[PDB]
Amino acid sequence: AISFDNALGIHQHTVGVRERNAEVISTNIAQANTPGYKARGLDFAKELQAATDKLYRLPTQPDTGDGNTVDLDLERNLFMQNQIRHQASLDFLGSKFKNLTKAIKGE
Amino acid sequence: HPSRVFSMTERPGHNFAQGSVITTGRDLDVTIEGSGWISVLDHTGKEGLT
Repeated sequence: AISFDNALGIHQHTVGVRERNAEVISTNIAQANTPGYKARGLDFAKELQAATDKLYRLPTQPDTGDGNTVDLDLERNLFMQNQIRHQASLDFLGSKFKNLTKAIKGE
Repeated sequence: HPSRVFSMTERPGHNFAQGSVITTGRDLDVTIEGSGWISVLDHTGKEGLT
């Protein structure tokens, strides 16, 4: 054993997925006013399987002739949650090397 | 959820009740007693009721 795949766990992939998720939410907020755009959601378990997709969000309310299915209340909350979890993933993956370096150097 | 309902203003019809009659004593003044129309043709030529 003793390999980076096992030392880092899955925290090496989660940081990437949280970046992709943040990009999609940023797209949804920007495309909220453009008619005909369908809100895109990212399935977390899919990138989990890709580590070891880009779906559509069904609206809770009807459109108003635009056909745009973006709820700005939902997007802000989902962007806040993703950003908080992204920082935790950096903390988890960052400490993997800090412990790894301390084991090797002994100091 | 069925929460958004638009409303549009439209003309459902017209009021066809008899108008106010003005007695003028002029020979060439005519008013329709009760319901009825006068058929006339406009500038283009298409006939219509007045």
